[PDB]
Amino acid sequence: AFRFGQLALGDIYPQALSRMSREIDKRTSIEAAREPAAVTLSSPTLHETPFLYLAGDREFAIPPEPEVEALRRHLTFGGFLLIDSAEGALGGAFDRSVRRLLQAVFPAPAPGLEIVSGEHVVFKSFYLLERPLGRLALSPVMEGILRDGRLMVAYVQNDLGGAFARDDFGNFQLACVPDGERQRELAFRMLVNLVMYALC
Amino acid sequence: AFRFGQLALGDIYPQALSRMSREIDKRTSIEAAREPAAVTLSSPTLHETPFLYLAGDREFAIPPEPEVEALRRHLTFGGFLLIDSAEGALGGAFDRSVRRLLQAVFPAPAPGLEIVSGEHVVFKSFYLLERPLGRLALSPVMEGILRDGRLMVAYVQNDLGGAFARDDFGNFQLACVPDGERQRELAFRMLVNLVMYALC
Repeated sequence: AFRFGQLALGDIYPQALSRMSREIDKRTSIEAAREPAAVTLSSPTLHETPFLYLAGDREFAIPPEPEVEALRRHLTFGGFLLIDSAEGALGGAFDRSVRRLLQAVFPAPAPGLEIVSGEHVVFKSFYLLERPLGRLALSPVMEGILRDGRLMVAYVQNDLGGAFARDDFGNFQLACVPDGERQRELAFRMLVNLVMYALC
Repeated sequence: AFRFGQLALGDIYPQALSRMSREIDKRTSIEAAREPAAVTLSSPTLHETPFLYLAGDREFAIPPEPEVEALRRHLTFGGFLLIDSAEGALGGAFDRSVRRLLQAVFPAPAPGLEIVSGEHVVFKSFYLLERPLGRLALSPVMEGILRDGRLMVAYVQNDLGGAFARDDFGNFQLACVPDGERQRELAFRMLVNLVMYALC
């Protein structure tokens, strides 16, 4: 069964990952484990979760060199990192930390964060999509890091996890802005596409 | 300018009332004050706000007799009370407190809480509506207290205020369940109808 590796660097939406797994199970033939694995970059078993997920809404420190190198190797040898900002606006403390992190993982002149083409196969890897919608729709594009056309890192500032967040009563908690429940569905599809792309 | 009297008995959605006023200003020719008045039932100037608003999500104590009588008189002499549950499910601690309050205000054999007819003019007092939607859609009906066909108290368990709640970035905060932004608009219309009914 597919299992997210939840990378913990500094739980905005308790149980959003579990909800992401449930959607992968309903929507696809992939069996997704309900409980993500909480992982750190110094974990000896980082490799057990090819798909890593990093969410946040504030600053986090650059990890130490062996951890940066563990991440670099994880990605170059076939893993995937989804970075998902919950900050609510673009270009805040989390964004600044993300950019510094990825500069450490892939120093120039290596490929760094660039805008992902709307023609990239990630946007048609399960659902047919156009842009990376989340709870928000601020950014019209996704950023990422490519290696030989393969997306190794996807960075979404539009808050995918917030679309999945639920209240104490089992309902969706947060509004998707501006396009509502239609947008929430497109966010769920974006997440499924990222997982199916990374796995296949 | 119309001004809500916010009745404070035990601020779930900071600034939801201000947002309600802004909607009355955009949507109608009524000038609505941005700041509601925080009022208590022992206030000598209770009468200055014919429209009272009571929201909550937990128990509150029955007010003392002079306060119960102040409310009784406020309503019988032409005022209006909107009671709006934010609890997230029906029939919780707030609901129990509401029912006890209204039993004190209007002892049997006086008319008490009853289901408001979908044909009542409140549902067509500005917008054409069918049912009292809020953030939620649990209850298919509105309850209220009538005097000679006039609605003096409206009680909505579907959380109107939660539809108006905004985040720190000026967007709608909470999901409307199950029917999304269409439902949010119907909630906003329900609030406008209640105000216009009470005023006209």
